[PDB]
This record gives sequence, C-alpha cells and structure tokens, in this order.
Amino acid sequence: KKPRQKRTATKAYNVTQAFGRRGPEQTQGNFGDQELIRQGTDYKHWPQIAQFAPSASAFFGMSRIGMEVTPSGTWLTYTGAIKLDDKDPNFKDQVILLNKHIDAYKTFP
Amino acid sequence: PRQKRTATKAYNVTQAFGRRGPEQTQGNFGDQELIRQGTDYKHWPQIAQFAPSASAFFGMSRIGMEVTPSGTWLTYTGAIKLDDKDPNFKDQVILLNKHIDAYKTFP
Ligand SMILES: Nc1nc2c(ncn2[C@@H]2O[C@H](COP(=O)(O)O)[C@@H](O)[C@H]2O)c(=O)[nH]1
Ligand SMILES: Nc1nc2c(ncn2[C@@H]2O[C@H](COP(=O)(O)O)[C@@H](O)[C@H]2O)c(=O)[nH]1
Ligand SMILES: [Cl-]
Ligand SMILES: [Cl-]
Ligand SMILES: [Cl-]
Ligand SMILES: [K+]
Ligand SMILES: [K+]
Ligand SMILES: [K+]
Ligand SMILES: [K+]
Ligand SMILES: [K+]
Repeated sequence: KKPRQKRTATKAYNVTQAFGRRGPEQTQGNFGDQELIRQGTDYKHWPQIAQFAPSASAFFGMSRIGMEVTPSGTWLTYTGAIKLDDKDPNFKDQVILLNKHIDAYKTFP
Repeated sequence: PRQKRTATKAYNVTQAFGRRGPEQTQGNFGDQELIRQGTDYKHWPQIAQFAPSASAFFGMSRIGMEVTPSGTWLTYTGAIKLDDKDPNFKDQVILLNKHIDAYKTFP
C-alpha cells in the first residue's frame, strides 16, 4: 500500500482503513460522518469537500511545517487555515457540509 | 482559490502564498531557491511526495472552522509519519529540515 499521505479512501478501502479511526487525539483525524467514513471519495458530496483541500504547492506554501521525532519515528507536522469565500453562492451549503463532518464521531449511535 | 494555486518561477511562493514568517497562518517553508522556483524547484518532486491527496488531507487532519472579522476559516492540523523503511528516508529528512524556517537566515 501507498504511503498514508498518498492514499485515496473509497468504499473498497475506506477512511478508517486508510487513515485510522476518528477521535480527539493529535495524530487522529476528526473529520467524517458514518457515510463519508464508509464511502471515502465515492461519497456523493466528496467534490464539495475536496474543493477545500490544498494542492501540493499550497500545502507547502500556506502551511506551518515542522519536523518532530517521537518514539514511533519522524513526523512532518503541518498547521494552517484556509479562508472560505463568504461571497461564494454555495457558502451556506459549504458551511453546513463541513460542520456535518467536523467531529461527527462524537454523536455516532 | 488560494489553496488550489501552483507556485512556479512566473508566480512564485511569495506572490501565491505570502511572505514566509513565524505567525500562525503564515507559511514558514522554503529556502530562497524554493521561494523563487515553486514547483519548478530542482527537488520539487521529493517535496510533493509528502503533500497529501484531498482524501488524506480530510482523513488525517484535525479540521475546524473559525469565524472572525476577517471571514470564515477552515483550520487544519496534523502530522504525516515518515517511513524509515523508504530508501529515500535520509534524503527526505535532510530536505525537509533544509526548507523549514529557512527564511530566518535571510531578509
Ligand atoms: N493567509 C491567508 N490570507 C488569505 C487567504 N484568502 C485570502 N487571504 C487574504 O485576504 C486579503 C483580502 O484579499 P481578497 O480575499 O479579496 O483576495 C488578502 O490580503 C489575502 O492575502 C487565505 O486562505 N489565507
Ligand atoms: N496517525 C498516524 N499513524 C501512522 C502513520 N503512519 C503509520 N502510522 C501508524 O504507526 C504504526 C506503525 O506502523 P508502520 O507504518 O511503522 O508499519 C501503526 O499503528 C500505523 O497505523 C501516519 O502518518 N499517521
Ligand atoms: Cl495558480
Ligand atoms: Cl527530484
Ligand atoms: Cl543544501
Ligand atoms: K471511527
Ligand atoms: K501543485
Ligand atoms: K520533537
Ligand atoms: K456545496
Ligand atoms: K483524493
């Protein structure tokens, strides 16, 4: 299997198979409701979320990058913020869609 | 949008993503040569090897939303573990460390 950062989740190799379970810890992802976790890029509204992911150039250009070492190895750390356009005609739906998936695991039944 | 921009010799890292610096939403990555070249940089493929796919970006990161006087911001934090079994591991560690906070050494 490809290095983690190059994995593409789909129904056949889903979000928790490729990127681990959702949770509150620093090395855990917190994004994705039950539908997105199970479907990955097969998720119907996936393109509306992917529009906000950065290109390789923007990931290294916009982010604060670091290099940390832990008992498990060497990690490339990254942090940043992407400004949405609150004048985009779909701004209201984009906010609803992102929030729907942000910390969705906290209310899984 | 800014997150889909591609920096090149004609539209460099500073023009596309702002000057490097120490602040929280300020990019700190790139020596003068990478800032000048962007994706045209001699070792750009070795750097792009660490950039996440859209799926890994939303799968690995801690995503949030912050609404302030400047707008609505999608925040992100995470860490990508290097594979110490990758034959390029030594070069990857040296290359990343070279460009992290390189701006501190020049105007
Ligand atoms: N750091 C950062 N600045 C941004 C982003 N989007 C827009 N800006 C800033 O927003 C300001 C207003 O310009 P505009 O948004 O109309 O292009 C600019 O000075 C620009 O740098 C973003 O995602 N990140
Ligand atoms: N959160 C996180 N865990 C990772 C990453 N790469 C590997 N791991 C985890 O690190 C452990 C060691 O696996 P290895 O990749 O060294 O065979 C496993 O628990 C694996 O899931 C990564 O980029 N992020
Ligand atoms: Cl561009
Ligand atoms: Cl190269
Ligand atoms: Cl060098
Ligand atoms: K989970
Ligand atoms: K790119
Ligand atoms: K460290
Ligand atoms: K939408
Ligand atoms: K993808």
